[PDB]
Amino acid sequence: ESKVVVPAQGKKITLQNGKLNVPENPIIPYIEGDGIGVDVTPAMLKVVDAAVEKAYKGERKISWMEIYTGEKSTQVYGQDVWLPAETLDLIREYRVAIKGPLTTPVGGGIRSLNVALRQELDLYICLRPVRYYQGTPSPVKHPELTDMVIFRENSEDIYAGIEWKADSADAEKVIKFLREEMGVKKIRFPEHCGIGIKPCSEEGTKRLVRAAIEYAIANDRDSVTLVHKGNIMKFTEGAFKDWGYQLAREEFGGELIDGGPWLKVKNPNTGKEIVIKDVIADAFLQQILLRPAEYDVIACMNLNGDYISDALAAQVGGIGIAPGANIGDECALFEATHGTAPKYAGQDKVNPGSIILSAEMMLRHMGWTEAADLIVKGMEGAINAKTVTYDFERLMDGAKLLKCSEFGDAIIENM
Amino acid sequence: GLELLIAQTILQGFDAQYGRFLEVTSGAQQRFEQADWHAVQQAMKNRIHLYDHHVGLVVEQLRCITNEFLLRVKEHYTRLLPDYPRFEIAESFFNSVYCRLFDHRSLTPERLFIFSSQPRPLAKDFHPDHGWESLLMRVISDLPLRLHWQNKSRDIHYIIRHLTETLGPENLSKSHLQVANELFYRNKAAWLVGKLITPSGTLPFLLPIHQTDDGELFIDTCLTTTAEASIVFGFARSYFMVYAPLPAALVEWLREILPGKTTAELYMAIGCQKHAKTESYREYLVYLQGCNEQFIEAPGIRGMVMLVFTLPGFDRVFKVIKDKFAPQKEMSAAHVRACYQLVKEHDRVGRMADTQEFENFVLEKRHISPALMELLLQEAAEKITDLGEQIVIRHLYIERRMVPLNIWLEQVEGQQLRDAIEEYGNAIRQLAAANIFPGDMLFKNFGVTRHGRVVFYDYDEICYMTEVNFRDIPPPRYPEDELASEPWYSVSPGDVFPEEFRHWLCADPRIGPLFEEMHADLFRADYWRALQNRIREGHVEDVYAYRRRQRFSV
Ligand SMILES: Nc1ncnc2c1ncn2[C@@H]1O[C@H](COP(=O)(O)OP(=O)(O)OP(=O)(O)O)[C@@H](O)[C@H]1O
Ligand SMILES: Nc1ncnc2c1ncn2[C@@H]1O[C@H](COP(=O)(O)O)[C@@H](O)[C@H]1O
Ligand SMILES: [Mg+2]
Repeated sequence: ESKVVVPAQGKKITLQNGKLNVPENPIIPYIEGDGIGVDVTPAMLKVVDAAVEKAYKGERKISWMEIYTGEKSTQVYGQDVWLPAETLDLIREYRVAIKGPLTTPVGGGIRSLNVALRQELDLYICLRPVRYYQGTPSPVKHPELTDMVIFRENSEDIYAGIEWKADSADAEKVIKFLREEMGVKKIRFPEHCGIGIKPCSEEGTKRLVRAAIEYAIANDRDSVTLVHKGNIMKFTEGAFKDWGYQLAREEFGGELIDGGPWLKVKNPNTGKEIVIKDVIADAFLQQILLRPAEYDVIACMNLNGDYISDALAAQVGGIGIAPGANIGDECALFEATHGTAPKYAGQDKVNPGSIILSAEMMLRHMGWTEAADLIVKGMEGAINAKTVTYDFERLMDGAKLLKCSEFGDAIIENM
Repeated sequence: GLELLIAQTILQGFDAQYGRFLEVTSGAQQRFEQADWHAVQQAMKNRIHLYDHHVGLVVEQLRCITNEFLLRVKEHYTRLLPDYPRFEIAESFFNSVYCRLFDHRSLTPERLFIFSSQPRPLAKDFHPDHGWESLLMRVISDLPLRLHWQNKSRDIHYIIRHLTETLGPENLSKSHLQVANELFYRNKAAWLVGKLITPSGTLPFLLPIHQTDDGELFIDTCLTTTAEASIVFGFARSYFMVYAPLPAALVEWLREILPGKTTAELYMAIGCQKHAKTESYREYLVYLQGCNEQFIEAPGIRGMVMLVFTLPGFDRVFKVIKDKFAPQKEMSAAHVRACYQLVKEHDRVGRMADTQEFENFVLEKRHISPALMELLLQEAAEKITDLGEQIVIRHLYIERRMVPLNIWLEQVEGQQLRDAIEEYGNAIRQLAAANIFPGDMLFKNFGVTRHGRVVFYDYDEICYMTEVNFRDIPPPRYPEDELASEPWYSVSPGDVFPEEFRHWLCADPRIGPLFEEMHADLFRADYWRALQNRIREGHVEDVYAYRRRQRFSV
């Protein structure tokens, strides 16, 4: 059976009472990932270990345990075993894990492994922290003022995929029901008409806002901003705002600011105030270009979170070095967010920025905020110095070209 | 007084149906002569769907006549079966009527013919009295085919060259030939089927007659090995169009060749699929009585749409359609059945597995592994009902059990591995040329036969080659694109990208290079475009049920 060796001297991360007990000797599972995962994963392990050794003197150490998924999983488990049932089980059990890229499918017929892991492990939160790194090439004038954390709902909205083709009977049947049974007067063209359904629910909404407010508490963020299209879609996007504001009142004891919806929520640990605010989506996308500093932690629906994260990454020049995570009721999975770039795999050439920064997400999620900072210091140190991998080197001037492993060393040398 | 009427009404149905079956089969020569390959394809579909029209007709008749009992009829029907030449199929025909009348319920021995309950020569001998040079001339001349031959003497020169290599010039003078009276028709081939009677024993003798483009008929090869005939009459190949006024006599005759095939399988090959099914159940019941065994989940990778089980030592799998598919498979139950219907009508080219729809199939509770009972009860609850000591699976398929290509590849070294991947590519090529797109080319969806040939069995994602848009993967616009997780280009349903096939087909370090030397075309969109262009131009790719090397031309 199993071909994962559980490390002898490590110990399991435990969830009890809704709080994460992280032992000083934690076992962290890691998937190498397809293609360039082979170059970027070693680099991460070296840096994440280095940050822990320096920050905690050696009083802490991570027991790495390789689990499997994808092309490599084929090489150990058998021919067409791309996702072993134990991988899911080990991730559920050890609560926290990290992976390189898995092959995403072009073409509609085939099975995606990334989506398999998500829906399988029931990871309904897409977490995307965006900030600038001094020296990164950027299209904007002041990218340094951008330091946000996007809490994106991942189980509802138009992204659910509840849709019917035009002229499909099912569609005509659906349209029929709305038009005569529900009396819908606002479909301009009922013939040759596709239909999609947009569901937003209280239970689904509050998981996300709850998670985000906690994160603000845990990491000393200033505010949580609910982003929505309340002014047009009043019962989907508008309810998302209303429920989010209701949660901060009922569960976190938010006091009103000047009668306006805005709430002052008090951090239980520090005493410092966390502002709960809301802004319209189309406006927000302007507001992030013009005035990024105002914003901190952002909670929003599926479609909106996707749009905002893709725009924010562009502004800060970190499309190729964007960290990511997917969180559920019982575990968390930090991922590299780029593709597998099979073309380059094994040349130790690509930028490990993304996975390394998901490792910093991981470290902060373990409460080991100190060690996370040393990576941050390492990344901004090595970027400023212009000792970078090809993807940046070609764009910067007076830069030193380094291999993947080498850039990792540069990150370590600036800690 | 109806007792006899109903019984007579049913037998009238059988006489009717089999006569039509013979007529539809009689047109196999004229379809072949005129190269009407779309009618050849069409006749296969009609013969398959012929039996079911008459069963339906008889049932409606019986309903209009009838709008303990069944045993009166059963015995009446039994009484006119002696001195009736095709009693076996008549019993099966009887069964089909009861099964529709009672929606496949309460099927046991005395209510219907679940057990058997119970002239004109079909070949002629040929002896080399005046040498094989002339003997073969006489055989070829005795053929009713109304087209010309280019160099009969070439083909006759070939067949002796084979016969001399196969066995000694002393055995060949003492050996003789017993060829069957009819020609077995399939696709663009007319088959001569005979027996080779040697002092050392009796051997298969098979000559496929092919047709030059708007021209003569040539014998493409000569086959005399026990194992080669298996392939020709294979489960994965389409059924033969052969005129058989008495099939039971032909099944007995064919049995001397094809010694490994069961009665049912032998009936299948000639095109009596519904009777084959009756004999399939008896072969099942006989095996079941002969052993103490539990139904288990079949080896290999679990199904995301099909739940499949088997018996440890049994040569067939049972596939049932789950109540719920995996989240990523956006399919209706009706569509899978439609895919299965498609393959059953279609020409399989020895690359697709033959299935048998069974309604309300009965299993004993004690025969099921606890692991499977929970799996069946958990993933297929709607499909099953409880009957005390037994359960009823509403609907399942039965097909030949092979060994899954994903399993086989792990047990195979250098030389045999080279044979495996060759068989895969050729399988994919042959299927694509036969207007079929294999949805999940993944190895877990192909089986390996006793002969080492590769056959496809997942029909989750099947579709016609004419239905898909084959695309090249766009070159990157900017460097950024090389490292993105998602395409920047729009993708439609029906869009296929042969380039991406590499990731699932060339993961392993051994198999990749072999694909790269043997089947580079499978990963280029231009190859699938050329193929689909020919299917759109009406061209039908010839399939040889034999090695390409065996051909006379090489
Ligand atoms: N003819 C056969 N011989 C041996 N094993 C078989 C056969 N047919 C099916 N199986 C086994 O049953 C499994 C599931 O059946 P099948 O692959 O036909 O459909 P599926 O699994 O629903 O499709 P998918 O590959 O998309 O999940 C196979 O992976 C294999 O292990
Ligand atoms: N559920 C079943 N169990 C056993 N035999 C069956 C079942 N369904 C059909 N058959 C047999 O299969 C043959 C063809 O049946 P049908 O496909 O209904 O025409 C008949 O001889 C039937 O007796
Ligand atoms: Mg399968």
